[PDB]
Amino acid sequence: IDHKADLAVAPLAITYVREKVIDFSKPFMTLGISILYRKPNGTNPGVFSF
Amino acid sequence: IDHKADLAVAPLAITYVREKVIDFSKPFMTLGISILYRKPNGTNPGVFSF
Ligand SMILES: *[C@@H]1O[C@H](CO)[C@@H](O)[C@H](O)[C@H]1NC(C)=O
Repeated sequence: IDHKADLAVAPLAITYVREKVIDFSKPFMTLGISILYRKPNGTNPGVFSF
Repeated sequence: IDHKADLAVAPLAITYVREKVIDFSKPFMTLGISILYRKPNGTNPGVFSF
């Protein structure tokens, strides 16, 4: 909003409050909230499972 | 570009060449190319099946 620089090449989410005053370019990447989970580790088999 | 119309909400890509002559907005959804294929059915074979 002041003037010490006119570029900021860093992940800076494009949002309404950040768009009211700042001016943004086209998005060069896409984001999104997604879950994370311990994958199925394995069968964990006991040979005496019979 | 003739100004005979105004805001035109419809499918319209944000490609480079189109942006050269007209202005755009921030996209209201994002999409790409994806594989379309038939659901598996399961008319399973002979010998192998048993
Ligand atoms: C399952 O049934 C449909 C309708 O007969 C058929 O088109 C398809 O080939 C069968 N199997 C597969 C590969 O989905």
